[PDB]
Amino acid sequence: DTKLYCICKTPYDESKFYIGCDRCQNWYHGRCVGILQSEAELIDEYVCPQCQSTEDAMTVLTPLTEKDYEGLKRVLRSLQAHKMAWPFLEPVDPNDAPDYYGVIKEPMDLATMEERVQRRYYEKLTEFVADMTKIFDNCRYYNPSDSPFYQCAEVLESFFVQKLKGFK
Amino acid sequence: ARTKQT
Ligand SMILES: [Zn+2]
Ligand SMILES: [Zn+2]
Repeated sequence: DTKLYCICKTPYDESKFYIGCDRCQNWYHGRCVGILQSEAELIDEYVCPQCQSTEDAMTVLTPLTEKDYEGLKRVLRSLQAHKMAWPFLEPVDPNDAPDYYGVIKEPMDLATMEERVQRRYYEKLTEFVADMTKIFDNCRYYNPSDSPFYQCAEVLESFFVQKLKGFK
Repeated sequence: ARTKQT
């Protein structure tokens, strides 16, 4: 066996403890991935750090499932019911915001997103996140940093990020 | 979990 195992890329050492990753099927020194031999006994399926990292990054790129869509609706609704969401519920009315459409080239609001969710417009979570981010970026671009509108965007985006944790 | 021991 001339294969270089683990993240450290070294030949197999029969005297050292290794744990196998069920995702990539490579073998890792327990110490290099933070797993103790006694600890391995209590582990069922094992996924190494690099594979876990890839899976985490993958979440926003994979196809949205019907279960994912039920989740998107849940997230949207929690945002719509949030106290700081009132400025983003519907498209901005020109009469309420001077030259808004002359400043904002790509408007977005929660009602438009709800419609997109309804017609399954999003194919990846990254697209949903992009529209939501657009709402907050548009607000912070149009409104001054000391206006409550700007602050509502800061609050809601922080709330949104937490809401998305462990989504898929 | 699958492992290799000394
Ligand atoms: Zn190693
Ligand atoms: Zn792996």
